Amino acid sequence: STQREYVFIPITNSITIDVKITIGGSDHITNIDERGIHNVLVITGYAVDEKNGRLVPTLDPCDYVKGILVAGTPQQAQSNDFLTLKLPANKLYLIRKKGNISDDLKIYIPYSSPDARNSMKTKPVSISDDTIVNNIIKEVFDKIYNITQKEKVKIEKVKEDIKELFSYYALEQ
Amino acid sequence: STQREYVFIPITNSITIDVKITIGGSDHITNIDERGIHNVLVITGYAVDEKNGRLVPTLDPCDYVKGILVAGTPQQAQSNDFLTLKLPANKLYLIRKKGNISDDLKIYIPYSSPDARNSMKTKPVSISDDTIVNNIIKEVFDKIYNITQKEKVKIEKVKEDIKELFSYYALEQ
Amino acid sequence: AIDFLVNILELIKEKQCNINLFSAISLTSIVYNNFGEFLSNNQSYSTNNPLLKYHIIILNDKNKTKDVEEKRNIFKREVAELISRNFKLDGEKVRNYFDSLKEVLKSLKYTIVDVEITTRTRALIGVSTSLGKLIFGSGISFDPYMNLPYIPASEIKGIVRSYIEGKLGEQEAEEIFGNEEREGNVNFTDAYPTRSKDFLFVPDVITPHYNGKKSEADAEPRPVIHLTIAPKVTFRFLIYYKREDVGKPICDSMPIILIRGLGARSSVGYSLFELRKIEVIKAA
Amino acid sequence: LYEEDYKLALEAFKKVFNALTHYGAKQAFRSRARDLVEEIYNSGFIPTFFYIISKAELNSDSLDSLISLFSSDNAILRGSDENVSYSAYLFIILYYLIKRGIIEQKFLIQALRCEKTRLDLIDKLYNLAPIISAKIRTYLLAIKRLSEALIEAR
Amino acid sequence: YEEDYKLALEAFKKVFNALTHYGAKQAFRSRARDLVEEIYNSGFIPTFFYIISKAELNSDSLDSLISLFSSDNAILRGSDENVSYSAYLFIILYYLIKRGIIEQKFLIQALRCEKTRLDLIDKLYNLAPIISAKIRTYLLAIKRLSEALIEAR
Amino acid sequence: EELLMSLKLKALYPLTGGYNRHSINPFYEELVRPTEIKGLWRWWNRVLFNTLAYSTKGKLYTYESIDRLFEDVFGSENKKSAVRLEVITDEGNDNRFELSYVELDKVIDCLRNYKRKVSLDFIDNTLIAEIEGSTKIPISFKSNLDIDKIIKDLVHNNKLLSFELLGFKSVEIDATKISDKKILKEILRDLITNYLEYFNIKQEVTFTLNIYLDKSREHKQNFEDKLKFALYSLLVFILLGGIGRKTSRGFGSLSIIDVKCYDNSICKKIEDLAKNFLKISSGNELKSKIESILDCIKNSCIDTLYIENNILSEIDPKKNVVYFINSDLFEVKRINDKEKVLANIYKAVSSEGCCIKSIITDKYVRKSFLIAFGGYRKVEFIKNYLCETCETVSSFNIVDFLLSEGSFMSDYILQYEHRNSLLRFKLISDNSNNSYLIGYILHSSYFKKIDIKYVRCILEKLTYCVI
Amino acid sequence: RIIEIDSAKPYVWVYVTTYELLKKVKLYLDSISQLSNASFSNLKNKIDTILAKEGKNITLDSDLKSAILNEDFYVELEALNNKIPSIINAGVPLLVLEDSIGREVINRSLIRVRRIRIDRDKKVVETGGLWSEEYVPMKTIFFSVLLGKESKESAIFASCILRNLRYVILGGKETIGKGIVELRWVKDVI
Amino acid sequence: RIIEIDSAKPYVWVYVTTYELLKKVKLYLDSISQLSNASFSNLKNKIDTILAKEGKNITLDSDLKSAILNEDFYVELEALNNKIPSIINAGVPLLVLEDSIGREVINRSLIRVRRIRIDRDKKVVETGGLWSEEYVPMKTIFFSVLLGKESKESAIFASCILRNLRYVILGGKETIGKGIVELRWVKDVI
RNA sequence: GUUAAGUCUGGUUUCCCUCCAGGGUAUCUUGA
Repeated sequence: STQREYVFIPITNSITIDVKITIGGSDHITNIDERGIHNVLVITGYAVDEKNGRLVPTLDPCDYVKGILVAGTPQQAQSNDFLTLKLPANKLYLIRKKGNISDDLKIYIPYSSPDARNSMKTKPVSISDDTIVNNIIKEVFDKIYNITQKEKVKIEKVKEDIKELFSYYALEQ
Repeated sequence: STQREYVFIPITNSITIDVKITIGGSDHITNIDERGIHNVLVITGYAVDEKNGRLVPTLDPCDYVKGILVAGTPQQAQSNDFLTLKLPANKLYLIRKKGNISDDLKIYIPYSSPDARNSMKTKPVSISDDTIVNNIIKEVFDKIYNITQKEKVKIEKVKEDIKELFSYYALEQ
Repeated sequence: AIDFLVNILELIKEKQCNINLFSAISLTSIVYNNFGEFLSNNQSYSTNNPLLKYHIIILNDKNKTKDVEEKRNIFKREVAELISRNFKLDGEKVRNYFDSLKEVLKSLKYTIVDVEITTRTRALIGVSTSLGKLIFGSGISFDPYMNLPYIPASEIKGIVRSYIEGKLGEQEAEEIFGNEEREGNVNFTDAYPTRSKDFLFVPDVITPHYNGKKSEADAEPRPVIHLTIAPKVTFRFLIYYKREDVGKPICDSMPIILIRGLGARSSVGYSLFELRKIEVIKAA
Repeated sequence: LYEEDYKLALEAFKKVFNALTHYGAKQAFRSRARDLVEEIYNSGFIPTFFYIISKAELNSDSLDSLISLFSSDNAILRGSDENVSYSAYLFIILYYLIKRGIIEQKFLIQALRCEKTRLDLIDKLYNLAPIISAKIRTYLLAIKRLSEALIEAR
Repeated sequence: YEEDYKLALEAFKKVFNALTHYGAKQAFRSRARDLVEEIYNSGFIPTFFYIISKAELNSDSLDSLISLFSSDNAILRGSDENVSYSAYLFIILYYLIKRGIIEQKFLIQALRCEKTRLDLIDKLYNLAPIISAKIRTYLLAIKRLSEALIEAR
Repeated sequence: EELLMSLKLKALYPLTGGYNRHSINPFYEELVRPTEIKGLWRWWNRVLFNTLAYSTKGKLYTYESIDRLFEDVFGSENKKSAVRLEVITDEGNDNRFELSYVELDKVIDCLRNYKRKVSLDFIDNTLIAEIEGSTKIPISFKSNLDIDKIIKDLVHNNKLLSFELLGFKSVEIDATKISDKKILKEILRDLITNYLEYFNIKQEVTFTLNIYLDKSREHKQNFEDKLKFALYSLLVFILLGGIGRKTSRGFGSLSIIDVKCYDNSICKKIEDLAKNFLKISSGNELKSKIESILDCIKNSCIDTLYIENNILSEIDPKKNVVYFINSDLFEVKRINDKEKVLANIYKAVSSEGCCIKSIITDKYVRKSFLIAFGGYRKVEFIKNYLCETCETVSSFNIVDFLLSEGSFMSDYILQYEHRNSLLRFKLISDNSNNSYLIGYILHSSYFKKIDIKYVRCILEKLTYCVI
Repeated sequence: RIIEIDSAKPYVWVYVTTYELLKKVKLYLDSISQLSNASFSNLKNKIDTILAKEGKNITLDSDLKSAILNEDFYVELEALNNKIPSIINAGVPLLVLEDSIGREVINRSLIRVRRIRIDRDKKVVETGGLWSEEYVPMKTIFFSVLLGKESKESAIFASCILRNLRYVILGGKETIGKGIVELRWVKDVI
Repeated sequence: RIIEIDSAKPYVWVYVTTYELLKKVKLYLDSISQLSNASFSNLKNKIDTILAKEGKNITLDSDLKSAILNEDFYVELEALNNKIPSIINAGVPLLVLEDSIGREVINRSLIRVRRIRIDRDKKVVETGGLWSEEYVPMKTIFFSVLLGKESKESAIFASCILRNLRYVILGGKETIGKGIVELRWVKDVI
């Protein structure tokens, strides 16, 4: 198996320096094949903190976060605040699976302590207002992938899919 | 609206000098979709002078000019006196339409004064002899374009479109 | 024959799960719509038929019409209560049907998701359906051969797909449930009631005063006695498919949509369910 | 002479359409045409027939008007905008039962206006259930097309 | 003679112009693709009722037809299917006029009355066996024309 | 979809009703119907809107036009409701009405061959089947319904509760012709069941209303302002009305216990205005608390930018009647004893009420005031006080009511059974036995012009006098 | 679906057939016993046992003297002697109506389910998004024949495939739980 | 299909023919009566008795006096001169209509059927695979003649082969069970 | 303070089909 890092994608951007391996190993499992994002992953029951992006366990089953499952290992200044799992690739909850998976993984989710000092009131946070999606490609796909503007002319496709595929629930607190 | 320098596709090697801005802005109109060259423009009633190709206008519907409508400026230097227009981008007869119509275009065209020296009789030029075709790819499709001969595992499959999509007319003087 | 007609209400209250409720109500409606006729001419009413009660009860002596028009509403409410208390649920045939069908589908190499759901609030399904429409004006989605109300498979699938496409995008939704140019990957069956607490059908009312009214000057209550489905009635239905992928979004969506509505009038909290149980039988 | 289902539908709908002076009555009649044809299948001709007779809320000036509509060319259905629509659909069905000769006219106008005959009318209907139910749904489909063509929505 | 294959071109040109929104074109294509078989199997009066029931005749959209008759810049107005059925109604009525089956004056003074419209329908009912045979090749021509000149939605 | 807010309310002697038009029936128990809550919310919204759009425009709109306006949040035949109600009651489980044994043979056996009226009457937790035929048999029943003596004498002392009890307590039986001991058992059982189920009057019913918002219509045209006005109206409904029947006579009066919310951007102001009513301590601060919201809705930070929308439609005062709040015909009081107050309001709303004979002190005038203020009133002169423009003594002139010439208000005011009362009472309390009565009068549109000072005098006199 | 008074066992629905349907079955069986070496002298016997009673509504597997089928048709039946073997091999009666009645009783015995199509943003019904569909009830029985011409693949088919075949999906609407069907061979379980 | 009116004898379908077909059969029977030593006086006399009544719709077997065929066409029959025996023998009435009406009645009797072709893997229609298709109903009767010239093999044919021909398969669509048909020789069936 | 009586209302309105497939492949002089 190989290590895998889960880059959450809310509207915020707190993902710059977190991983030891940015472009990954040979390839990520998430793809960009002119049909938008592929193999994007969903995580249910957790919410992300818009500041210090971290998946927090909030037992409500309506709460979900979609992100990118990349190749890498988080910078080794970490592993005290993350979750780490080996999953057989059938437990994954993917979206637009455009390939095959190693059938046993090593996933790295940015975890958080549930903050039992204030309650956890979540709120659905969609994605719109292009000025917020203009830089998603400039932050989490030109570093995560190299295909950005070497053969990509269909940027509008991944733009619209980011604008519609990725939604999530955030604690907003 | 936005600027458009329509190049002519000759058998000659002079098309490098019509513009220094060979890219334009953020978009190339005539695409490379692995199914061929899309968003191609052809205009009727015209021709191409064999010397320094410029569209000598005639009254012949059967005549046409098969070329590439590049998104952007004619470097503000060339086509400052030639046939230029602004169209609602629908009357722009695009063949093999595979994109968004920008809803308006300001197009620049290689135009030649009606060449009043002789009675201009047409001569059909049918591109073959792939040396011209192994030439045009390096002359522009890497200098004008930016998405070919870099990732292209298929170099000659996109090169063979020219065979059956651009067979213009000439006058051979 | 009219003999079958006059003797229908005792049939209702003395068969109670073995009379065809569809036909029973459809025939009761002929009595209901011809009340002042069945109440005349020294009818062949026995001393136990539920109709000679209105020969005794006198709601208005000044008018012969108003007496009948009041007895008719009394009788409508009485029929609602009759259906409600007599026609109860025997869910052995439904258990047999679902277990046999589950074996059938195991014999077809499907992955099955048996889903039991329980009614919390008085539910309505198929209000524009025809069962009591000739009496109450408001029906219930009924199956005249299983003789039980049900939740159409199309309705459950449509609700689930609306959710999935609300949260996963209308493109992953089409990948799961297909589009006009591809087939769906998930199949649903109707939900039949397997076990109730005490009742299956329960009466209710809806009295619009100011619906489509201009002013307080034409407001007037118009009560609508109809039939609903009792609370604590349990429905089960299967969800089968071949590629186990489509089993992931059916896992999570199902316990989330049932707590919202699943039938009609849910914006006033009526068709509310709860996932009593779920179970997958993988067959890859 | 024998007029087919569509000719009979034209001849009936012409009498009806010219008797509903109020336009709301027309649109309500249209909404009855569009759904009673399916209600009759789902429940039966006899239950739905008497349901129509009840929703018509007859036994008023709303009955001699109906019996004059059979030959007046001036008879005007009156009543609530929901009663006239059902009374018009009742005239539709009675027009069929009479023109097809399935049931006598005078017997129908007698079984409508008082009670002792309504029960033997129930019996008669149960006798002629296959004679009627065989072909009335095509006539009512014709009426549905005529209605949702010649009338605008509400 | 084959002048029906020419009357078909006239009426199809008029429609094709009047369906200013391409969805109406792509829909009228399917209407022409279906209703000819329907007239063959079920007959003319059933299919004519099924057409007038979905055309949604009204003084507004029926004027968009009486104008389309004589004028050349009319535009059929309504929903996509709502006008894909009125275009086909126009096809039919155009044939019935240019073949003198019914008089154009008797039709125009019936497409407006809101009263003699039923009388138009009855007059049509009297001629159903004749029309059912006369219009066959005309409608087959219209079907072919629509399949060719219009691309599938 | 998500929660918008979640209130925790409390009814008070509510008289809700199902198909049974009772709070309980053989099948279930329903103290609070969410459909009634939604309908009363819509009603109060259409009242608050004609209050606002009249104080700031002089204009009044038809109910259907206001509904076409708020269709974005309350739904219609063309759009699903954007808000989803959810009423949750503590102990909201199976509590059907089970009548076990009633033992009514004797009353049957000497009811035969005699068309005889039959009544019922609780006499000290024993009901007496008072035949009209000079016979009274004590019935010995037993049910799961435990009717406390307090509820019995509440129904008995209140002259309104004991009035609507006429429709349930009696049945006439024609046993002259042959009749059975089996059908009559059932007739009497039905009568007993009705009369019994009438007495399911729990005091202080406590539930928990929730609101859900779909998160699909957000800021389409004016959605947020519409939703905020709707929530304002919900608060106004909780503060000015109740649920159930006879709400214009105190019953069902709602009181706030705790208001929480989960989307501050839309609800913070409403939650604050509500929390204001978790601490009421004086009868003279409740008036100011009422007026704060009543006049802020019209003249606060965010009030209206959508009255200019062309969906609305003015009214036809000769054919349209529309209510709205006066915000000045209000008198709050203090009671500390709610049962006797509820029993008292009859004395202040009847034509022969001791509390009216001593405030209007005149026949032909009490009648007219109650007709105009007080809903429907049976009658078989007075119109000289309600005529539109006529010799004026007490200014109860009605916009169109002519002096004996055929019109619309010539009968709507006189012959129309379903007419709400403009004179509305309420018993609002705040979690400390604070227990303040509110009495107000909705301003209707069919009034020419009312002597607000004289009517206020009458109002406060009735409000002190009812206590 | 049936309503009757004066029947010991209560039935919510009854199997129904007519005489022309049995004549079609007899035609099929009589025609394939000539075009092949396979006669079915048992179905033919039962079906002619029935058909001898043509011209009168009868009953096979119970004792109903009258009923109301599909809440519109009052029929008066006559029982057939219990010497008749089991055809459906179930516990439900089987009425055989005269064809001019069974025609109506059957064509009004299918379920019509009115469906809709919901608008997304309004959450209300789309316009023109309403239609009906006829399904055929559960446990309906259709008779058919699977003929095969001489070959060796035909033998392997009729001995290997036609045996391990029992359940198929017919029709459309496969994704709303419709279309499941069991094939019972007369040769195997008559 | 028939919907009888003013006839107490309920039939659900009759046999319909026209005079323009009986006349062609009369042609076939006049000709080969001269080109052979085998005259067919019985059938010829039947057909002559029928064709004597041209210009009127007539019913041979039953007494209907009126009917409605294929749920569109109202015809007024007339019994045939005191019960002229039937040509075919099936107990179902046979109606001989005027030619104008029979044209469209017969057109209505034909069975038009849309079929589709479905992509194997995707369970969705193959673009291009939709077509209509027309059959002639079952229980239809055609008339033909098999003629032979003098030889020994002809005698062996007419005495050994034609006597064992009952069921053949005509036409196409043999996999949809279309085309199974039954030859019934006139010499012995009449 | 007492007597008696309840009365009125009892489902309406929209949507009734939309889109694709409309045939494909094979067979086409002999005597005078």
